[PDB]
Amino acid sequence: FNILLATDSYKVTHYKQYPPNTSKVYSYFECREYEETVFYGLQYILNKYLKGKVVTKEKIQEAKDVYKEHFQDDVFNEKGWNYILEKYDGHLPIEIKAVPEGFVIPRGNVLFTVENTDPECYWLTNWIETILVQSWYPITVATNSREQKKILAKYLLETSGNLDGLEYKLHDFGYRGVSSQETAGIGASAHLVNFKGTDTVAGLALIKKYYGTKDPVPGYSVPAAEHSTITAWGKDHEKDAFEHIVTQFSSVPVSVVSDSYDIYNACEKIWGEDLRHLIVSRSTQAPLIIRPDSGNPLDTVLKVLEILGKKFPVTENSKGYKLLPPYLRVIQGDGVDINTLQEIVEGMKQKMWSIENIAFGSGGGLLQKLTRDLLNCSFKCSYVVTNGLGINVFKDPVADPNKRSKKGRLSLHRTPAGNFVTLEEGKGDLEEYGQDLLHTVFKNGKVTKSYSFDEIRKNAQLNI
Amino acid sequence: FNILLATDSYKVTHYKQYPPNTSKVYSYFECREYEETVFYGLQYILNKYLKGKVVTKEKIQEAKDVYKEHFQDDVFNEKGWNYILEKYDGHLPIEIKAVPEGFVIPRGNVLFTVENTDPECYWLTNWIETILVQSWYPITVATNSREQKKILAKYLLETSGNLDGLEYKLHDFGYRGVSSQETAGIGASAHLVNFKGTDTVAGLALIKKYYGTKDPVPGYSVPAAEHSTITAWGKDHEKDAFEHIVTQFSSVPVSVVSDSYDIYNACEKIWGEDLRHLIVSRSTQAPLIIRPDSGNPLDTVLKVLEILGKKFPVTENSKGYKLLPPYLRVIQGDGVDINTLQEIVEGMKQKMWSIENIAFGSGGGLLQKLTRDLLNCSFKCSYVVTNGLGINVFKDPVADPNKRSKKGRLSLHRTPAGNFVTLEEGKGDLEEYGQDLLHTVFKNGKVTKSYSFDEIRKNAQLNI
Ligand SMILES: NC(=O)c1ccc[n+]([C@@H]2O[C@H](COP(=O)(O)O)[C@@H](O)[C@H]2O)c1
Ligand SMILES: NC(=O)c1ccc[n+]([C@@H]2O[C@H](COP(=O)(O)O)[C@@H](O)[C@H]2O)c1
Ligand SMILES: [Mg+2]
Ligand SMILES: [Mg+2]
Ligand SMILES: [Mg+2]
Ligand SMILES: [Mg+2]
Repeated sequence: FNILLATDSYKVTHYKQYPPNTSKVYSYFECREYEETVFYGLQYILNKYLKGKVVTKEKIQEAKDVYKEHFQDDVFNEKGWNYILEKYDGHLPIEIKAVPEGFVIPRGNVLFTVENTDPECYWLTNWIETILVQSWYPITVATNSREQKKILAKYLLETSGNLDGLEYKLHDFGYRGVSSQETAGIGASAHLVNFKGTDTVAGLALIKKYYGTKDPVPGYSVPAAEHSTITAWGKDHEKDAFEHIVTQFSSVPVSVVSDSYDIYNACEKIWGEDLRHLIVSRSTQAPLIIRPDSGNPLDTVLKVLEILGKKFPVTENSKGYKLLPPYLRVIQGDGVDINTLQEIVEGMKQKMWSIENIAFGSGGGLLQKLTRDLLNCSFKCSYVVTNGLGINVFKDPVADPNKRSKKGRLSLHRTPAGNFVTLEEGKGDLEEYGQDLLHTVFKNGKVTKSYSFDEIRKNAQLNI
Repeated sequence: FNILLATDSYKVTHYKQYPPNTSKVYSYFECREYEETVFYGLQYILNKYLKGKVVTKEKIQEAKDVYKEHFQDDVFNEKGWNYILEKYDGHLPIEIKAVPEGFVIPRGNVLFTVENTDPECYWLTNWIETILVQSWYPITVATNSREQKKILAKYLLETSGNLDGLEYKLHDFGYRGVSSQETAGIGASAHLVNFKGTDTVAGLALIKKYYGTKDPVPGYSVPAAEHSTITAWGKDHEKDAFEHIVTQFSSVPVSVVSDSYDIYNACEKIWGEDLRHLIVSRSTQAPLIIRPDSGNPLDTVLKVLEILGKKFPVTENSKGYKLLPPYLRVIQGDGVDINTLQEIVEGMKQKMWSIENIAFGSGGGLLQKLTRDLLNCSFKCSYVVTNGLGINVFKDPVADPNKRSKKGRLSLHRTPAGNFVTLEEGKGDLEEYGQDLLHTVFKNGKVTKSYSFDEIRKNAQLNI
């Protein structure tokens, strides 16, 4: 990895475009005006990509050669990069201040700021915009996961009186559905800020290496069938498959995909009659989890629950809602996103089924079907020093007031009523609003403040 | 990287679920029934992740210890992985057959197949489903990019009578807007199958390392301003910024973002009047490229063109369409995806503006706002041998005939009319349709067939 090759190409040409005599460029990141965002993921980027000696004579030469062919022109700032190497031993003269990881902040507030600490490196603040803006992804995954957690909590609470097992109600199925192995790790780690169930193994080592937990691992799974392990038995032998599987995993929870041929037959006749004896004998800590995986997500869930409630003994919990026996549960892992998640729990509630009965798995909806536009993430320059004089800068496009950016040096504060405000134009210095919530997390190639994954989870907790 | 930790958790448990005495699992990938897909990107995965000694004693121990905590149980197949290490020196006993990279194949056809080459490793076929399914991403980027090239080619040909410069009409702006560095390189490389203009530098090294080109680099950029390089001058010095930048890059093309405050004033008064003398003196190989970046993408493009047409000498080309002078172009880089690209070129044509006048930049629309469900990409087991007996397997969910999978051993063939057909149930062996178009690309830890990026580009060419 070479940071000289990890920017948008045009930024290679920007040192020539700033006003002469500019000694400082100061920039900030926000989720421009999903009302609140979980701040998460900068720490990964700082450590993996930005810290320590990131410039070598070899990396300078490699970039020079690449850019000469890429632009068909010599535009690369070899002098500026050589300055960083000889003067700072390849360490970035940059200071980054950020809200603590896991913090839950309203839209349209400063989340982190970036500035150069040596006047020669004015061009470098925005060099690393590209790398840092990629923080949109763990923010957005963490925020969207936590929004699905609110929906789950609300409905579990209304239908059961408590939130037991909430952290296992939405399982990460997204490893195959994301764009790369690196994306898998990051996105899976962001989901684990809110939940504990994952099949995206990649998230585990990222957390262990960049954040840390007191528990041996941040995420857990259970044995579960796929269509290959059912269909391999042959079309007439679905029952044999089911029997073999629940018997292999008789004393842990086991999820068994039941829609290979006919989900409704599988529930009513195979589980419901032929194999019933192997189900009712199961432990409360070791249920069968029936998994549909096709059909209209809501209709399928409701029809599966209706079948199961006629074949197995159903109770009525203290809230008035129906509850399958403890050795029997359902997971809906097809077509699940924040919208369909809401539709299903509401549809369940209308039909008087407790949310205790159901869990969700989500792949693409959880980790891939998300863009930087969803929270309007944006990195902009708000302050420059030119000829020793600070000026407050910003954009304000005539046809889109929504792309207006903030002016000057910025700070984040608690308001008197306990909310948040971003102060502009250096007005945080007047100190009428308490301490800046932004902390220096990076300075001159060193990570200066770190959060464990346990503090992040605490910070991102629901109101509850 | 540890391949033993690069699968969906549940697959760690599958070796215990297949029928006893299973010696072969055979699986295939298709884009289930955008009617044609560009097959691209498997070779990256084969080289980066799958080839060579991928199993060590230390990787087996890492995974053993993680899985023990992750499942709270010993499910992990330590013996199976040890078998591979001892018997094959950690080389995977797997054969992958694939259509050539760059090939354009209709939906619902076999693209690659995976099978184990040692009966002991029957479980390994679907172990690596998760890693291989990630091929959806480069396939989908290359396909969607090529679909945009088709729209661009149509309207450029219609408005100008040729396709000159088509390969530079859609530029990759997506580095910051993807979910990771690895994704940026993969996606940017997929776009470069069709086009040559890119700001996502990560794409280049990926192509060089994994595919190779005749040319020193597979993609190119030009100098370009961003908002910080205009706004740093101060609201009242937008003209000074513009003058400095076009004069710094007076002999190469230069893109200048012009909507910091008022795109229409910038075009009509700053470029059109105050600085017009610095523009009309520019060379054909060094245009000024005006970049709007806000507003309704079509309305903004049409009004910018109308403004410039009144300030600059417009000609009418041989097809009857209006053409700005050759020192002056426009690039629309905000809000661009396949739908808005179509709307702008059609709206342009409607108002009699040649598509010569315009180029596009696209970030999230190009590399991020894409999922595995756009081409319905799916990896499934179709054939198994159990007790020396081969059986044709498949799923066929009752409530979704779209999820029906193919049966048995598969081959891809040319029809008598030169179309494509996927033969099922081993019927390729009858030889009524010529020879299988898949080639073994991986066998027993070695890449056995490879394509250069130049061959890929030729394969992926448009008809026209
Ligand atoms: N443990 C599991 O049951 C498990 C894990 C990973 C993926 N899956 C599969 O992934 C699919 C969901 O993918 P998307 O949400 O990306 O469409 C489900 O259809 C499911 O079959 C299942
Ligand atoms: N050379 C360039 O002008 C250039 C390069 C990379 C990104 N960008 C910016 O990225 C934005 C596009 O982002 P999305 O397409 O992902 O929304 C544009 O608004 C543009 O300002 C521009
Ligand atoms: Mg599935
Ligand atoms: Mg699917
Ligand atoms: Mg922009
Ligand atoms: Mg934008």
